[PDB]
Amino acid sequence: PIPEQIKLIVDKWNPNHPNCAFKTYLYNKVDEHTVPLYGPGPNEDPKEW
Amino acid sequence: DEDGLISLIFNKKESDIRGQQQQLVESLHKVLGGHQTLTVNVEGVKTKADNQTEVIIYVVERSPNGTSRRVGASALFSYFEQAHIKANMQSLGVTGAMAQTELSPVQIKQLIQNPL
Amino acid sequence: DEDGLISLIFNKKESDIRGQQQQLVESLHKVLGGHQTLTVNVEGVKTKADNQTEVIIYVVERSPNGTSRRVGASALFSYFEQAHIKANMQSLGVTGAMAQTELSPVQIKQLIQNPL
Repeated sequence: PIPEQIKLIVDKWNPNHPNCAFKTYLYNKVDEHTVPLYGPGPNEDPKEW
Repeated sequence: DEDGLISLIFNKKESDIRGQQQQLVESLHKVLGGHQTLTVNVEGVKTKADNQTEVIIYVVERSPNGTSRRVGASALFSYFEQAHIKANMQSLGVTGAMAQTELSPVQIKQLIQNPL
Repeated sequence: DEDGLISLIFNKKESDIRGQQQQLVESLHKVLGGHQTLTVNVEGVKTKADNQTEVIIYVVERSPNGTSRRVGASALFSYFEQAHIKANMQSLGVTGAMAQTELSPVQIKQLIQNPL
């Protein structure tokens, strides 16, 4: 179980988002009717969104 | 969007911008390709800080039939943000740019889905 | 209303509708403007008489941010009842249409005050 923890730690400290462990969301204000836009991108879990 | 206004921030003092405005406008014309069908116009110049100046421009394009109109702001911004063009702009002292058009949600969604 | 269902009556036999469903769906997509942000879906097909078939559809619209949702039934019905669109629909064999949303009294009052 050694080369798993290592890979998981290498995964934690990373912007690739494999359970980044630095996952916090900040709410940016946007007036309507632009709400329909945004619209995440590459590695966004709809769950988190 | 039809008003075609792009705001540019320059890392230059206002007096320097105004003092060489002819040259600045022609350099922007060159960045656009320099053809006689495009004309850069200055809408306004405003000091923002000791060595920061905002210059608002638009570009008039002429058609083969002699008709003229402003380049849409989104279209002009899209050109200026292209990596090669942005670099040329930075060489003129531009450190930022903004369009006034408030994009629709569908436009924003498209930009996020295809950031390049 | 969020389910976006529009019932269409066609003056065609059920076997003919099903036999050319790909073509029928694309023609409806064309009536809507044909953009890739709209997709016509068939919810059901039911015979009503020898040469009458009901086809229930909805339309999925995609936003610039990749999000999708159904076009509201009232909005879709409003489009299809516009005189130019209705005529195009009639050319496909459509002889009637219905939305399932039960309008509020205030909505009904508005439609009567402004029938166009």
